Amino acid sequence: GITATDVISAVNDQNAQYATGKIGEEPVTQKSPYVYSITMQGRLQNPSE
Amino acid sequence: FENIILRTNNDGSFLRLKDVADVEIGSQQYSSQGRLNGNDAVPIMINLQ
Repeated sequence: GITATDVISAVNDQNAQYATGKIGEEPVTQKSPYVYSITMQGRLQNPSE
Repeated sequence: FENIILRTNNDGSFLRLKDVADVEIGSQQYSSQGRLNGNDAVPIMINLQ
């Protein structure tokens, strides 16, 4: 009972873009000794995925 | 941008973006502080065409 449109929206949603930010790069509310960053790869590389 | 309404309550009241965020006008120094002879100074770089 899966229509072809469900295939399109499932691929459109599970193969997303990317996401990146930093933790404490903007003006300090506390004296942080160093700042790190976070990433997120919402992209499928292998066909097995 | 501060009086944007988020939730409409069953009692007529309105929850707004001011009660949930702060809308500062760009700039955001202390992401890139400037200096001049030790004192704080905002620099403009005149790039030759």
